[PDB]
Amino acid sequence: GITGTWYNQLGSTFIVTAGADGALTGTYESAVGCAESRYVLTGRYDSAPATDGSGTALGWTVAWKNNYRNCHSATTWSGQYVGGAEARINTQWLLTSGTTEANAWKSTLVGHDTFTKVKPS
Amino acid sequence: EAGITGTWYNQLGSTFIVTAGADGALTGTYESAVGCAESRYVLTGRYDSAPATDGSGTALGWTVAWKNNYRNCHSATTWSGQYVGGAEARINTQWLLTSGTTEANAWKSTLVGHDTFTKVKPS
Amino acid sequence: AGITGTWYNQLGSTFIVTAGADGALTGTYESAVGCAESRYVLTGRYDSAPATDGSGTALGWTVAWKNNYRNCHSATTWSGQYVGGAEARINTQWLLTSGTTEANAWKSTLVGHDTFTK
Amino acid sequence: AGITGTWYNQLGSTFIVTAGADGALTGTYESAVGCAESRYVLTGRYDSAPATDGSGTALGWTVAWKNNYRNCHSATTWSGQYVGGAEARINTQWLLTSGTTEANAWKSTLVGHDTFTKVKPS
Ligand SMILES: O=C(O)CCCC[C@@H]1SC[C@@H]2NC(=O)N[C@@H]21
Ligand SMILES: O=C(O)CCCC[C@@H]1SC[C@@H]2NC(=O)N[C@@H]21
Ligand SMILES: O=C(O)CCCC[C@@H]1SC[C@@H]2NC(=O)N[C@@H]21
Ligand SMILES: O=C(O)CCCC[C@@H]1SC[C@@H]2NC(=O)N[C@@H]21
Repeated sequence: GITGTWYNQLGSTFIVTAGADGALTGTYESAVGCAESRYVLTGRYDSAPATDGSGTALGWTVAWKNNYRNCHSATTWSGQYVGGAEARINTQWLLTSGTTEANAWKSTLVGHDTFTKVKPS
Repeated sequence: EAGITGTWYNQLGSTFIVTAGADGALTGTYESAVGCAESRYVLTGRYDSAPATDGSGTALGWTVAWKNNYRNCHSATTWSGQYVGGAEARINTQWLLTSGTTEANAWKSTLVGHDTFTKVKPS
Repeated sequence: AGITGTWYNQLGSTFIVTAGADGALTGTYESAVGCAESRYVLTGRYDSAPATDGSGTALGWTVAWKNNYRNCHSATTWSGQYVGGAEARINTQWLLTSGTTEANAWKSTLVGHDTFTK
Repeated sequence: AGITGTWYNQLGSTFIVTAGADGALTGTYESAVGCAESRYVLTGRYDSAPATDGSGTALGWTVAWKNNYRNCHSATTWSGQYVGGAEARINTQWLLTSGTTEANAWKSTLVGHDTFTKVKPS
């Protein structure tokens, strides 16, 4: 149930296909930051999750370069898909910017995004 | 020789074998020296294929879902960081390891850490 | 009067805090989850002269998970910001470090996020 | 406990701490980087009765980045463990939250890792 169009609390759009091989492929469009238009994503998910009520572990990466704007940064989301009547993907993320060695201590932002198939309002 | 493409090792002795594609793709295998993992796991990721021209590192990230034919750990790790070139080439990362959990156990689903990768084989 | 009070998070944990004029946070934490049993000492710091443009007040605190009931050999730090008003919130991210052997240090630290309501 | 003293991280920042009998950490922090200027107050907690199986001692502390010289409208928390041995170490991960508007809250928090030893930089 991972395949589809997802939205987070910021109103960003996460369009993803979950392949039989455990691959995630798609596009991400951020409502915030330096990003402009859709960016390529790739990731992985557990294609045979536990059947004890546990969620399905997954992660994906966006490098923030496309033909519109290169932000010289990359975000990875790590989380789990939680199935049901109102499906959710709950994630934590790390956004690393390319920095000088002197500035490496401030290279990485951390946050958390929750994704639903309904766009928040 | 120089570049992201190659075989990398972290401080734990894990092996990260990666090819950096022309269009920003990272593809390869990861073998962890620690945890539930056994043998090689598929990785995919992305990197900035046109980094800044001011001495900055190259932003990148990748994911391993910890399922292969040896063991399924029902977990996934993402590494986010940057590649630093030169004579002491590094990939410096922070990571998030999320385990599949029940909703009641979700608060303790995610480990955080940091891995530094070098092309030098451990001694 | 804003930060000072009793707060609950999404897990149902209880956060009792006094924000002093000197920038100090002092109080007790009781977790709804995990190894912890009963109230634990907290101490922390907050920006005692924040911006008023809609910007939150930066803060953080620590609990070492040792009391007379259970010693969990762990500590959590919460880092975040207080947002004032009738629906006041403390929005945090946290790091929970367990005492580990050097071999297990790679899996010493859990990360998460807690939102507190007054 | 071995925690009490002056510690230095990989950035050259100075961490002057006292570990009290009641589990308290008190002292000052001076960052070599960022908006911070001069010494800032810290407070924290540590496990005053750790395991005896070779495990580290869990601890954490907070600095709010306000002093008489500069207020950065930010706060860092370090969470980690003290590791005894030939060269003692405090290994930490940290979260640095800046006061932001609601619309900017997604980019409020930096994450990193600091390792402290008692070796003064030369
Ligand atoms: O500003 C940049 O460097 C690129 C855009 C980053 C947007 C971040 S990624 C994590 C968070 N979740 C979102 O949907 N957007 C922000
Ligand atoms: O135990 C698991 O759930 C799977 C193996 C996790 C290994 C982690 S990933 C982050 C860290 N870096 C490594 O090289 N290994 C550990
Ligand atoms: O299990 C332990 O080691 C001690 C209790 C940890 C409880 C954690 S702290 C962060 C999160 N927020 C809570 O209110 N409880 C959990
Ligand atoms: O820039 C600020 O907002 C205040 C100074 C932050 C300095 C950070 S705290 C984490 C890291 N470790 C250090 O010693 N300095 C930086």
